[PDB]
Formats: sequence, C-alpha cells, structure tokens
Amino acid sequence: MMTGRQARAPLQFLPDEARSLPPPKLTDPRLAYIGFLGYCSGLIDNAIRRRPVLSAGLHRQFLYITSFVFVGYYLLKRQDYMYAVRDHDMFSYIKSHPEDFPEKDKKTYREVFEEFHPVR
Amino acid sequence: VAAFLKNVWAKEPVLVASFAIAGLAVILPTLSPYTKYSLMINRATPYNYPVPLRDDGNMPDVPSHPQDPQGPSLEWLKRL
Amino acid sequence: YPTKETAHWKPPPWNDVDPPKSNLTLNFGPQGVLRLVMELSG
Amino acid sequence: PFFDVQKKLGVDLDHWMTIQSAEQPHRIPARCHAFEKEWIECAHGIGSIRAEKECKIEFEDFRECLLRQKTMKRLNAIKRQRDKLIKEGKYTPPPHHSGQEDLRP
Amino acid sequence: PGIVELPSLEDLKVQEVKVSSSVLKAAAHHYGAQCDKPNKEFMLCRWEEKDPRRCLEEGKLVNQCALEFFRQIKRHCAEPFTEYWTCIDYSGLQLFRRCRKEQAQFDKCVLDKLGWVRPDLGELSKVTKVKTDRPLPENPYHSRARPEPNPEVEGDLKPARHGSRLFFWTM
Amino acid sequence: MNPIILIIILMTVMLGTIIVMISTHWLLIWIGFEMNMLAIIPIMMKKHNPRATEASTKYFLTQSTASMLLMMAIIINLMFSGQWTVMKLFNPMASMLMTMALAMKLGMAPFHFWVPEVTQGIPLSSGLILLTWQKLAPMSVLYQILPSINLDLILTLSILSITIGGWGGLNQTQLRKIMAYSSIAHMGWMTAVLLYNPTMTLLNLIIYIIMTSTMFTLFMANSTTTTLSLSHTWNKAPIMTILVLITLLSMGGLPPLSGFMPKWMIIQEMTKNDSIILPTLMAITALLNLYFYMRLTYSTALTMFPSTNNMKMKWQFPTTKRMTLLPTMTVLSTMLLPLTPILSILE
Amino acid sequence: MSLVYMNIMMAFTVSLTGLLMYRSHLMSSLLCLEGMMLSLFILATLMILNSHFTLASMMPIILLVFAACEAALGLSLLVMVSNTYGTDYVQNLNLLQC
Amino acid sequence: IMKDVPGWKVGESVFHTTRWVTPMMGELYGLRTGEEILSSTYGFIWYT
Amino acid sequence: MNLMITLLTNFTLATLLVTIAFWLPQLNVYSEKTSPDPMGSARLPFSMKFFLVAITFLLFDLEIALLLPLPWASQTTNLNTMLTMALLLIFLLAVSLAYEWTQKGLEWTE
Amino acid sequence: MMTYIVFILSIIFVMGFVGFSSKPSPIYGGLGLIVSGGVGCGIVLNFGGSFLGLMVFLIYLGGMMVVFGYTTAMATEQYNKVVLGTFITGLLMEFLMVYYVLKDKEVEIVFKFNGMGDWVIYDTGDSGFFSEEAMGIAALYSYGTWLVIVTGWSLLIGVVVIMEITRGN
Ligand SMILES: CCCCCCCCCCCCCCCCCC(=O)OC[C@H](COP(=O)([O-])OC[C@H](O)COP(=O)([O-])OC[C@H](COC(=O)CCCCCCCCCCCCCCCCC)OC(=O)CCCCCCCCCCCCCCCCC)OC(=O)CCCCCCCCCCCCCCCCC
Ligand SMILES: CCCCCCCCCCCCCCCCCC(=O)OC[C@H](COP(=O)(O)OCCN)OC(=O)CCCCCCCCCCCCCCCCC
Ligand SMILES: CCCCCCCCCCCCCCCCCC(=O)OC[C@H](COP(=O)(O)OCCN)OC(=O)CCCCCCCCCCCCCCCCC
Repeated sequence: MMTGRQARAPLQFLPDEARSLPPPKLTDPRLAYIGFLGYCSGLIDNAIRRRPVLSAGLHRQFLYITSFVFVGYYLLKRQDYMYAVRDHDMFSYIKSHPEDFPEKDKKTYREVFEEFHPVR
Repeated sequence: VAAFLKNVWAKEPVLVASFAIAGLAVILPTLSPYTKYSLMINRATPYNYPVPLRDDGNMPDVPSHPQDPQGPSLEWLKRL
Repeated sequence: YPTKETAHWKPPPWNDVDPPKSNLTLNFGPQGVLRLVMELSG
Repeated sequence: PFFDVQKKLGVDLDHWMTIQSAEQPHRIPARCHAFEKEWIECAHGIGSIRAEKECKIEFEDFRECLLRQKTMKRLNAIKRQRDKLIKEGKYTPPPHHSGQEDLRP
Repeated sequence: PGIVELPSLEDLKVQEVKVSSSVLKAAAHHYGAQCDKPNKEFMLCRWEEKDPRRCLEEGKLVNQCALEFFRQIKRHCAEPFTEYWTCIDYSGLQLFRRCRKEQAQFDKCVLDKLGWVRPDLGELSKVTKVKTDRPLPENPYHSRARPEPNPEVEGDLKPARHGSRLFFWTM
Repeated sequence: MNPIILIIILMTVMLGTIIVMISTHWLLIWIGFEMNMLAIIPIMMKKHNPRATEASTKYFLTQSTASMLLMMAIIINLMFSGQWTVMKLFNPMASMLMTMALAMKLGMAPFHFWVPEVTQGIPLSSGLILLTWQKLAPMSVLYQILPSINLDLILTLSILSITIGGWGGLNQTQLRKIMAYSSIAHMGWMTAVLLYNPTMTLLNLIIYIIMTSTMFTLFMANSTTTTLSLSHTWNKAPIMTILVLITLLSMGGLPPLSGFMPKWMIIQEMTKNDSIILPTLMAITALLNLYFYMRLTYSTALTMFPSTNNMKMKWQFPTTKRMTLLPTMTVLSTMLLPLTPILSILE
Repeated sequence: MSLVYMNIMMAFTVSLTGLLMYRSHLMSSLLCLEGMMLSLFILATLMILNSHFTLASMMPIILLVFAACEAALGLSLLVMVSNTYGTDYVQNLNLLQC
Repeated sequence: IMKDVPGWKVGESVFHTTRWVTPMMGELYGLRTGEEILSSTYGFIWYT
Repeated sequence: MNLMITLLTNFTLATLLVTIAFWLPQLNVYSEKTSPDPMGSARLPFSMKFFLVAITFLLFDLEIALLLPLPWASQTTNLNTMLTMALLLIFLLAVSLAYEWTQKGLEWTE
Repeated sequence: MMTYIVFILSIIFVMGFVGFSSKPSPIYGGLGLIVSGGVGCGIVLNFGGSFLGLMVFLIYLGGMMVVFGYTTAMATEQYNKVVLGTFITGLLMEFLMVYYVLKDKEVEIVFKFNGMGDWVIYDTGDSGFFSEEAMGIAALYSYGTWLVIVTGWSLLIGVVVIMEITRGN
C-alpha cells in the first residue's frame, strides 16, 4: 500500500522524520510483553535441554530478556512510525482533495425520520 | 620459503611455471608505466563522429577548425 | 484412509533408504597368438 | 520484497541493461531510442496507475516503433491494392519501381 | 494521425559527387581540412534538428563545397591525384599504408600549388565549434507537456491518532 | 558433505534468493532462480539414496520448466515493452506465463504435484529449506508484478491450493507430506490477499515460515518422520509434546495463538474489497488443515500411544542436537497475537 | 508483428508440449527442455538484433550459459537415475507415491 | 494507387508524434523489385 | 550467399562420394555370406568417469564461451574493470580446475 | 521466394522441433535438435548475429549437444505409432499456419502476425567500423561486472554441485 512512500528512501528501518515522533517508553506494556516473551523463551530453553527451569542459566535467561526487549523496542518504534505515516498521508490527502470529502450536514433527530418496528 | 620452492620446482615445474606466469599477469600491469597509454590510445580511437558544439561565443578551449592549436592532440602517440 | 487403489502401498522405510536392487568381461581372442579373458572394472 | 540494495548503497548492479535509452557502448542508439526516452520522461515519478492513462500516446508510439504493427499493416494494404490493380491491369509501376532509373548518389 | 510532410523531388535535386570511394578516401584528409565549415554546419544542424528534411540546404552546401574541392584538384593536380587514388583503389581494404609515395607526391603537389596542409594524426577527430545563424530548436523531439507530478509530503510528522486503530488495540 | 562445501552451497542458495530480491533486471531474476535451483540440488541429495535422487529429479524438472516459462514471459515483456525493468508486465500473456511459472515454483495447485513427493524424498533440513526459504524469491517476484496479475487466475490458484492442500493432508501419516500439504494451503492463503494488500501476504509468509521452522525443528530434535514415531515423544521428551501441541494448534489458526493472526488479517483485507463468499469459504476450508493438525495432536500430546522397551535405553541420554532457535521460534509461533499491530513494520 | 516470431513461438510451444507429455525416456525430456531453451535463445536474439539494443547482445549468451549448466545438472541427475535402475525410464521414478 | 480505397489518407503517419521517424526497410523498398530488396536487406550479411 | 553455395557444394560432393562408396561395389555379384567382439552379449557397463570428463568439458566450455569476447573487450575505455573481470574469469576457470583436481575428479583419466 | 528465406528457415526450425518433441528415440531426437540448432543459427546469422550464431555452433551444438549425445550413447542400449502420428500432427498444424499466413498476409494464433517477409522490419543505416552486436558482447567486461560475477560464480558452484551429486557419498 505505502510502498511508493518508502521507495525514494529505501531500506531505512527508521528514517529521520521518525525522530520527530515520541519514542516508546521503557515501561511500554507492549515492550514489557516482549520481555515476557524473552522470559518464556528462557524457560522453554531450559525445559528442552532438561535443565531446572527457573534456576539454571540466569545469565542466559537475562540475555533472552535483553535481546527481545532490544529488538522489540526498535520494532515498536518502526510500528509507531508507519502508523504515523499512514495518518499523515491520510490527512494530507483529505486536505488536498476537499471535493471528495465534503462536510456532511448533520441533521438532528427531530427531522430524522426512523421507521418504528414494534416488538410484539 | 626457499626449500619448498626448490622442491616444487623439482617435482612440478609445469605448475610452478603456471603460478609464476599467473602472478606476473596479476601484479605486472599495476607496476607498468605503459598501462596509462593503453587507456589513452583506446580513448584516442574515433569510432563515432565528433559532433560539433554550437558556438555560444565563450568557449576558448574548443577549436573552430581541426588545424587550430586548441583541442586534444596526439603528439604523444606519434612520438611515444 | 486405505482404498482399493491405495491398498498395495506399504509404508516407506524407516531410514528412508531403499535397497539397491557387476564388471566387464572381455574376450581378446586369437584374432605370437594368445587368448585373453579380461575382467575389467572400468 | 524489493529490498532496493542498489539505491541504498549507490551501486549499479543491473540498471545499465534495463532500458534501451541508457548509456550504450560507442553511443549506439536503439532504433526506438527517442520513443522510449519520451515514454520514460512522460511516465517518470507519477506512478504506474497514472502512467497507464496519462502516457498512453507515447507508449503506443513506442510500441508501434518496437513491433511496427500499424506500419506493416499499412504496407500490407498498399501492396495488396497494388497487386489487385496489376491483376486488373488498371495500374502500371513506374521505371524507378522496376529498377531502370540509375540510383541517386 | 497526421500526414507526413515530404519535400518535393525538385527540392532533392543537386549536382551529385559522382566519384568512387577510393577517390573520396584518397582525398579525405584534404577534404576534411578544406571543406570543414559547411560540413560542420550541416552536422551540427543534423544532430540538433534530428530531421533530415530540416537539413537539406546545408546538405546542398556540402554537395556544393565538395565539388569545388575536387575541381580545384582537377584544375591543378589531376595526375598525381589520379595515380594516388588508383593505388588506393587496388587494395581490397583500401590501405593508406600501401600507397605512401603516391600520397607523398599528391601532398607535395597540393602543398606547392594550393598551399593545403594535410591534417596531422588527431585533428579531424577533434570536436569543433560552429558559428550559426539558424536558431536552436526549443523542442527537437516534438514532445508535448509532461504530466504534473503527485503532490509531495510536507509538514511535521504527528503521532497516529489513538494508535493503530486495529480493532481494539489502544496503541 | 564437506562442511566448507555445505557452507558455500548454502550461501549460494541464499545468494540466489537475495539476487532475486535486490535486482532490477529480469535476467538477474532468472539468474537468481537458476542459481537457487543449482545450489539447492546437493542439499536434497545429502544422504544419497534413490528417493533423494527421484525427489531431486522431480524438483529439477518442475523448476526447470518454470524457469523456461519465466524466461518466455520475460522475452514477451521485452517484445511488448522494449525494456527489462522488474515491475509490472506489459502483456497479459506474459503476465499469465509468469504467474504460472511462479505458481510452479511455489508449488501452488494444480502445480502442487511435486511438493509432497519431493519433501518426502529429502531430509528434514532440506525439506525445511524447501518449504521456508524457497518461497521467498517467487513471492518477491509476485510482490513486484501485482499491477499485472490477473485477478481470476490468482484467486483460482489460491482457492485450488487451499482446497487441495486441505484434502491432501487428511490422508497422510508421513509428517513431511503433512507439512507439504500445509504448505500448499498456506501458499493459497498468501496469494489470495496479494492483489488486495501485499503487506498481509508478507505477514502470512513470515508467520508461516516461523511455524513451519518450529515444526521442522521439533521433527529434527525428536528424529521423527512419521506420525507413529512422533507418538513416542511423550515417553522420550514430554516437553516436545507440549511444543508440538501449541505449534499445531497455532498452525490451524486457533485464537489466541499467533497463527490465527494472518488469516484473520487476510479476511480483514478481503471484506474491505467487498469479497465475502471467498474468505468465508477459505476459512471453512482451513478447518481441514486444522483437522489433520488435531489428528497429530491426538497422536502426540493429548493421548499416550504404547511405546517399546528399548525406549528405556534412550532415557539415559540427553539430546545432543543443536535445537537452534527452538524456544525462540516456539514463543514467536504461539504468543505473538497481542502484538498483531506490529504488522505495520511490513508496509 | 513480424512473421519469424510466429515460428519461434510455435517452436517453443511444440518443445513445451513435448516437455509436458513424457513418453518413457528422461533424456527425451531433457532434449525437449533444451529445445525450449534454444527457441528462447533465437527469439531473444532476433528481438535484440532487430531493436539494435546493444547492451542486451550479451543477454542470450548468458541465457545459454546458465541453462547449459542447468542441462549439465539434469544430465547428472539422469545418470544417477540410470545408476539405480539401469534405464532412464520415468516410470521407475514412482517410489514417492508412498 | 490508393484512390479507390474508402477512408484512406495518403501519406498518413502511423505515429501520433510529428517527429521524424527513421524510415523502415519495407517503407523504402516496399514497392520496388525483389533484387533491389535483397541487395539492400541481406547484401552485407550475404557478402562473403 | 556464396557461403551457402559453398556449403551446398561441399555437402553435395560429400553425399556423392558417400553414395559412390556405398553403391559402386554393390553392382558386383560376389557371394552371399552366412557369417554366424571382446564382450559377447554383456550389456555395456556404465563409466562414471567418461560422463564426468564430458561434463567437465561442458562446464569449461561455458567458461570458454564467457572468455570469447576478450579480443573485442580489450578495445574498451574502462580497461581497469575489463582487465579485472578478465583475470577474474580466467581465475575462476583455474579455481574450477583446482577443485576438479583436489576432489580426485581427474583420476584414472587424469 | 528468396525474400522469405529466414521465414523458410524458421519453418524448417519448427519442423525440426516436431522431430524431437515427438520423441522417437533420444538419439534421433538429438539429431533433430542438432538440425534445429543449425537452422536456428542460420536464422540468427541472417539478422546480423554472427557471434551469437557461432555460439549456437560452438557452445550449444559443439559444446552441449555433444554431451547430450555422449551421455545418451552411454545409455539406451543399441539395436512408433505415437511418434509418427505426433510428427504428422505437428507438420499439418505448421503447414496450416503457413497456408493461412500466406493466403491472408496476417494471422492470429495468440498474437497478430504479419505475413510479409521479415526483411521489412530492418534498419536502413550503417553501424560504421563495428558490429553493434560484437560491441555489445564486448561490453560484458566493461559494463557487465555483476553479470560476470554471478555467472562465473554459478559455473564454479556448478562444478562443485556436479562433483557432489555424482559421487554418491
Ligand atoms: C516514570 C517512568 C516510569 C513509569 C512506570 C509506570 C508503570 C509502573 C508499573 C510497571 C509495570 C507496567 C506493566 C504494563 C502496564 C499495564 C498493561 C496492562 O495491563 O494493559 C491492560 C490491557 C488493556 O486494559 P485497559 O484497562 O484498557 O488498559 C489499562 C492501562 O491503561 C494499560 O495501558 P494501555 O491502554 O496504554 O496499554 C496498551 C495496550 C492495551 O491493550 C489493548 O489495547 C488491548 C489488547 C491487549 C492484548 C489482547 C490480545 C488478545 C489475544 C491474546 C490473549 C492473551 C492470552 C492471555 C494470557 C495467557 C497466559 C499468559 O497494551 C497492549 O496492546 C500490549 C499487550 C498486552 C500486554 C500488557 C503488558 C504485559 C506485561 C507483562 C506480561 C506478562 C503476561 C501477561 C499476559 C500475556 C497476554 C497479555 O489488559 C488486557 O488486555 C488484559 C490482559 C492482561 C494484560 C497484562 C497485564 C499486565 C500485568 C501482569 C502481571 C501478572 C503476571 C502473571 C504471570 C504471567 C501470566 C501467567
Ligand atoms: C596469484 C596468481 C593467480 C594464481 C591462480 C591461477 C593459476 C594459473 C594456473 C592454474 C592452475 C590450476 C590447477 C592448480 C591445482 C593446484 C593444486 C595441485 O595440483 O595440487 C597437487 C600437487 C601435487 O600433484 P599430485 O596431486 O601428486 O598429482 C600427480 C602429479 N604429481 O601439488 C602441487 O604441485 C603443489 C602446487 C602448489 C605450489 C605451486 C607453487 C608455485 C610458485 C610459483 C612462484 C609464485 C607465483 C605467485 C603466485 C603464488 C603461488 C603460491
Ligand atoms: C520479508 C522476509 C525476508 C527474509 C527474512 C528472513 C527469512 C528467514 C527464513 C528462514 C529459513 C530457514 C531455512 C532452514 C535453515 C537453513 C540452514 C539449514 O539447513 O539448517 C539445518 C541444519 C542442518 O544440519 P544437519 O546436521 O544436516 O541436520 C539434520 C540432522 N543431521 O541444522 C539443523 O538441522 C539444526 C536444527 C535446527 C535448525 C533451525 C533453523 C531455523 C531457521 C529459521 C528461523 C525462523 C525464521 C527467522 C525469524 C523470522 C524471519 C522472517
């Protein structure tokens, strides 16, 4: 859909205008869920190699958590960037084409006739 | 570095000649003073027509005639 | 779901290896004079 | 996924053989160099959806340069009418179309 | 579409240079030296107009200036030129290197009787400049107006209003 | 195989796919497919038995035929357009031939008839390469030519792939043929949303590659190629039964798992374009895929089939196999649905 | 369009339908595949020489080389089939039905 | 020749552009003899 | 055209000499002969090595086909790139020969 | 008739394909593909592709079909109705194509094809002191760097691939 937008500046994971956006917090609940996915990957990695699940290799579990939070932070940055580009293109297109987007005259319900269907 | 070289020249002189000639072919054009003239002769060879320029009035380096002094010359090719 | 068509199908081998299901002999005849029987392998 | 590595790194891996109007050895033009240059300069940057309906004339001229279908259709029509009039005897070819005119230069 | 506009057969009549290719090749360096100006006016007009019909008169000047080239050979130095292009004409590739003494006699005779100097190696392949009076074509490709491009992006990049708006996700 | 030669040949497979992904000239597209086929043939003949040679012969014939049809589509594009840009095609005949060639490369029905054979004939790692990495290059070419793809052809190929991959897996007991008919059904789902929203095509491809890589990695870690040897897993490694349970319930697309994520998004893009019958029939047909997934979960996780006595020896040895990225791929193929709006990174 | 393109496309379709209808031999299939490649070579060549598109004159050679390497690979596969059954018959390659 | 034919513009360009197009071989030698055709269109290729 | 005439003359003289060599001694009435090989009736054993040397020929012949435009390519004005790619193609043919060596591909027909 | 000569060669070309596509035996099919390669080379040569036609001889015929006939002679031990019916079917379809496009000077199987001799589509100029096709193939070393790299790498990998799969270990 938006493939012509990111074609003049190709293969850019986060462009410069993405720095105009507020970055996700470190207490982003999406980022905390990705850290929980890292913790689950650590527990499954202990389980498949028959280690004690909660105890064995805390350095490995912590690197799982760190790696998922590290990748997921940039993935959330790019997510917020692409939705920002989506809405920017939408609003610029609505502004540049007023003839396709007229203001609908909103009628109050004193004029608006609705057909009554009795439940009996 | 010298006993191995005499060993391989005693056993396999075909391959020593092969790798030596290949090494000369690799390294010797970068050390030759005449590699520049190969480029200069290939660009001096006029396959196409020399499409002339419209004289705007200010082109001091472009000649009006082939026998004019300004322009690219080939004295280096006739002399070498 | 075995049918009449797919009833001769047996399951494949466990290592997925099927069993593999000679060498040349030449008669250099009398055509001194010696007859030779060669078993060559290439 | 068109990971445009060539535009990202600035390298030119295959853009040179892409079109007929590109830089050729010894400046050899294609037979439809001008038509393809006009179609590309028309359809540049405006996107394919607008390029189909807004650059139809340049693209039709370029396709008719490439395959020469209208030209060969016209030559078919002229040669067929000429052969019909030769069969009817109402036409005779001139000496310069019979090979009796001692060519120009 | 339109009707193609061709010049008449009277517009194409000119006194031709009816000599063979060994005559032309044997006289080629002095022809490029002497007939430089109408030739380069013609070829500048030919690469600028991209249309032979717009280049006819200059072409006639070429066909007028070549003949005055050859007449001035025929008035003065017809016999060394004749021997020289005969020796050029024998070769199936028409080598210059087979014919250096007939070339030397022709160059001597032309340099003495007409003062023409044969161009050196490199001169005829130079890019020259041409002073003209015809105007530069503003549209040699006969092209129409290009389509207007799409409107660009402008303005600051605001965040997405209430996030992704994907069914129930608040971010 | 020499491990250096294995590394160079796998880098050449990757090099062919990357050359398809990055090139702007159709000849280099064709060259990337040729390099990909040429380098993946030794991966299929890794064990040197007649089934691998038969599978490599069938794979060579189908991919060679598709490469010739691809080059004919390219050459007809050069006829009717005079250029070589990897973009839309300028003739519906070249578009049809290229769509047929890419359907042959992907093994979409009715050009599916090589996929359950070849995957059966080759090892699990080469089957993993064939069912994950070998989809990427033709889906990239389909991504870049979608202004020229016929709608009726691509949706016919899509629904025929989904139905035939649904019915084909119901009759199987071999795990590789199950993953192959799963491949045919999922490629139908990817191409059904291609002309509507190709970001959802990329989403379905990524989630499919994750789930298929998880299932092949589980099959390699347990050394099981049949249903009935996969059913010995609870007496050997009880965690692997949980993992194949959650991954097969994900591949059927049951919420709240992440394999519900693509197809739902596909329906989310097919009803915007006023197609209601088609994604409904697609979703009802995917119940067949879920049925033989449930058959495998009943054989492996939710019941306990009888084992043998020699299993007691294997209790004394832990798995030394490098189960590469198996916890990561298991977590990603199950618990990723709350992160569904991450898909905008594929736009 | 031009008349020779009709025959080269019809040659490609004849070699296609020969390659899409096997009789018994795998070698005859490889010959039909290389006939398809040869017709692609001829058709690419006649276009590129007609259009005077200079840079694509190296294109059919490339189309030769890769595909001939492809042919080499196909021959090798046939030989391995011939080293299992003694013949290159396509009906011997039916073990993957089960 | 093309007098009897209804709806025929003599000298009608098949191109929408008014730019000069290089004349094709069949455009030039279409109405001439077969010997002139062959000498202009395969003469250099068949020359030895 | 002269080439096609020359090919037709060479092919016609070859076909005429083959027809004479197959049919001039057929005119004699010599005798009918009943006439009832190192291998007797054993089927031809396949050689892997003859196939490998033919495939090695085919691949080196493709590399030769790449090498064939060098007397034209030396005329370019991008000579550093041309020389680099020429040395790279001959070096890759040499690496193909070296790998054919070291994995014993050139053995018993060395 | 001589103005149609490339067309005539192309007819023989199609006939040659109905030679081996009907698949009589892989050795007669090899012979039919050799004859097809020679006449398609003649088609290439009559547009000005001298180097490409000699690549058809040296590399396709003298290089690759040699290996096809060589491999084929090491199989199919030395000594049909479907072949003969397929051959006459392809020949009659091709002569119906010839009859239609000659009686009408136009035909449409899938695309519209003119029925004039294919000399009409040529150029009326000169290329100077070079073959344009020769210089475009010479540009493989100056402009075709990526193409040389990927082709030579594919040939090296092809050597490695044939040595891996023909070993059985
Ligand atoms: C000064 C600087 C520092 C400041 C620090 C300030 C913070 C201090 C506290 C630090 C900790 C903060 C933690 C994050 C904030 C709270 C997030 C939250 O609750 O969102 C409410 C979220 C929406 O509710 P709300 O009332 O509209 O929003 C309240 C806030 O405004 C929420 O804010 P919002 O509206 O902006 O949230 C954005 C959006 C709000 O959400 C939405 O827009 C709705 C869509 C949510 C996802 C729905 C997916 C549906 C399909 C999958 C179903 C999952 C299966 C269930 C779980 C299976 C077993 C694990 O969130 C998402 O889209 C992210 C996905 C959900 C993850 C939430 C965070 C989890 C972190 C820990 C993970 C541990 C496992 C949790 C369970 C795994 C599944 C979530 O609730 C749900 O969706 C219900 C599901 C449960 C959510 C997770 C609860 C987090 C705490 C768990 C602790 C206990 C763990 C027990 C062991 C592990 C499990 C067995
Ligand atoms: C850098 C320039 C470009 C180099 C690449 C291009 C080379 C062009 C020639 C192509 C050669 C292709 C084939 C090469 C194969 C080499 C490997 C080899 O042959 O090893 C085996 C051999 C022993 O032979 P064997 O196996 O016993 O066979 C029976 C015969 N006795 O073992 C040997 O004989 C040992 C061979 C290696 C030692 C040769 C040393 C020559 C040194 C010359 C001087 C230095 C030249 C500069 C280049 C560096 C060379 C190291
Ligand atoms: C828009 C998208 C653009 C592209 C983005 C990236 C796409 C990535 C696609 C991944 C495709 C993976 C293909 C398979 C791996 C290739 C290497 C290989 O062959 O690995 C198997 C290897 C073989 O070892 P072997 O000893 O032969 O094992 C058999 C038993 N003896 O070793 C083994 O058998 C070890 C066992 C475990 C192997 C697990 C490998 C998992 C690889 C996939 C990870 C998931 C995908 C990446 C994340 C999402 C990206 C989209």
